[PDB]
Amino acid sequence: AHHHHHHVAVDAVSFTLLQDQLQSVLDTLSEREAGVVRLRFGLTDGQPRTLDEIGQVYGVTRERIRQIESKTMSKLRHPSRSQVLRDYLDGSSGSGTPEERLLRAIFGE
Amino acid sequence: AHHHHHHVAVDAVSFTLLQDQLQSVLDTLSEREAGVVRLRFGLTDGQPRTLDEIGQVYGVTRERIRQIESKTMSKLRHPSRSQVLRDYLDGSSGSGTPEERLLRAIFGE
Amino acid sequence: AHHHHHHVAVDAVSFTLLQDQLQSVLDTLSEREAGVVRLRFGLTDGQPRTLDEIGQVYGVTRERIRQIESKTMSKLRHPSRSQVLRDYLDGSSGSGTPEERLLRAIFGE
Amino acid sequence: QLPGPNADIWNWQLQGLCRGMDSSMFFHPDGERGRARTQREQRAKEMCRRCPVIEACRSHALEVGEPYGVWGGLSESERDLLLKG
Amino acid sequence: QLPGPNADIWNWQLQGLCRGMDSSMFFHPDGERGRARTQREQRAKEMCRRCPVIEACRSHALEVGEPYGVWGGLSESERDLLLKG
Amino acid sequence: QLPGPNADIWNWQLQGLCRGMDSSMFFHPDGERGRARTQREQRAKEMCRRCPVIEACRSHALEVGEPYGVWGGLSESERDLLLKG
Ligand code: SF4
Ligand code: SF4
Ligand code: SF4
Ligand code: NI
Ligand code: NI
Ligand code: NI
Ligand code: NI
Ligand code: NI
Ligand code: NI
Ligand code: NI
Repeated sequence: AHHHHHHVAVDAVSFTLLQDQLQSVLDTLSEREAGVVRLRFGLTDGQPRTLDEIGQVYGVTRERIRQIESKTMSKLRHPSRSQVLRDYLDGSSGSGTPEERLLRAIFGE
Repeated sequence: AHHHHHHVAVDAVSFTLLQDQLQSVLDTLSEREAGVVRLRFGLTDGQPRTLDEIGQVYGVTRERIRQIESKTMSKLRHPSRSQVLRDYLDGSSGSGTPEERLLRAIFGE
Repeated sequence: AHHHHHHVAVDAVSFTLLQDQLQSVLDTLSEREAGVVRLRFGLTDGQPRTLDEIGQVYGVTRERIRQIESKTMSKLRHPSRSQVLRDYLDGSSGSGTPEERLLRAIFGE
Repeated sequence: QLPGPNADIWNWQLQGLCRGMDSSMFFHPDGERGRARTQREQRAKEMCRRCPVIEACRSHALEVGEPYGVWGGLSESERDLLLKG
Repeated sequence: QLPGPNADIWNWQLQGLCRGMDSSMFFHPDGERGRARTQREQRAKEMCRRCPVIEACRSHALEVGEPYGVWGGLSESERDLLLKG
Repeated sequence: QLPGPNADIWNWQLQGLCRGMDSSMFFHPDGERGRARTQREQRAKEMCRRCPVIEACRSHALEVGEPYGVWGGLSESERDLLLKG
């Protein structure tokens, strides 16, 4: 109900990535940008799509999908909204979760 | 069916906390104590409650809820039953899980 | 839908073990071998079975079940198919998952 | 170890004599008044007075702070009197 | 830190003046043409020209590479002209 | 590395010649008797006799212990005879 998460390592740094916090990241994108992300990386069904397959979905060229992807990555890293990304990438901390509050009560302060 | 768990870090120590082992911790409390814990930290629905909101649930004062919370924390740390807490906090070990038994069979001894 | 996983530590080495990758490991076994594994370690329902209980299931002796288990472990470690085991034991890497692809897009290269 | 002031409780709790018992010998049900209360406390204390880690238990409860329960052979009110007067 | 070339963006982004704002002040909707486009850019730039980390923002966008958005008080086309000519 | 005695198998298995094959060339179906059995073994062995890590495979099976399968160009019974007599 909130538990779905993934463990990943990229260049020997580890991440715990919560589905709910990914949804908060995607919510900052346009509907088409978020859909391109979901199709490109296989978030919808585990299966990545090619740029041409995604362009078929949205009625645009492969090159426009490439540009949509590029614009999305710039959007996700922009300082205006990049705290949502920071929160997602720091999922291993459990900050603001019921269990972290409980443990702080048990341990004091 | 047993997988729901949370990753949390408190003062740079990390924990893996299984919902089934949390249920075993709560089972050692009275029904009202366990309910206060669930409401206070948002285990029921992700949303913490104030002491006054919880007192409304149980028909008691905010101060009685504060005392119920305090008594609960003493109960959870008492040496009589604190092994259930130890087991919960050591969830990253996977001790007594099907997968840990399988891996010990594959690895030997 | 792919998230079910377990965290285990064996002799101070930690593993993240995905149910989908365990299924790929079991798929390389015979139906009876995979069933013996599931019953012996409690993968079906959290509850390990004795060798005699498993022999009752398959109509064979306790000693034949011991031999089936031994043969299974040799099969899982044989160099012919041991990449499926390697993939399972390396679940903490998240390699080939949607989230790892997404993070590599965000981070570059 | 654990974070916070309770960092080291596992150093001694594994030797406590009460380790198997239900928490009911050491904590009063919410409503309890009169005879029952005191009879619960003295039963708990008979165990503490046989326990090998009574000193560590007592020290944890008084110095780190446990407001509820019998710890170290001391009742809740005994500890409250010692600490606050 | 983060892996890859964006390893160090958190060093400066926490001081950016735009930190609370919707990304719409800094990125053009897909269809945008004429007046609207330029009026969006100059609004974004008025903020950058007040921002304490404008130099780090500009340097990230030009040297590490951000093809879209207003960064460091520079538009997309300004940066494309500087980098590719 | 892995825990236990199989700690180092990945050092050599990635070079094994059988790496792509179904385990059926190296393990007998449960019921197998007569001709089929031996014909399976000699096929597996023809591969081992071409394999670059045959020595490491053979050593793992005999010294660390693999009761089932063809390893290192040796059958199950060959290894059982060598180890137990
Ligand atoms: S002193 Fe009493 S409460 Fe403390 S561990 Fe010993 S028996 Fe338990
Ligand atoms: S320079 Fe502009 S885009 Fe960069 S952080 Fe400052 S206000 Fe935001
Ligand atoms: S010696 Fe035979 S069983 Fe061992 S890795 Fe080589 S081919 Fe495979
Ligand atoms: Ni959930
Ligand atoms: Ni939960
Ligand atoms: Ni589960
Ligand atoms: Ni499971
Ligand atoms: Ni996990
Ligand atoms: Ni899943
Ligand atoms: Ni997922």
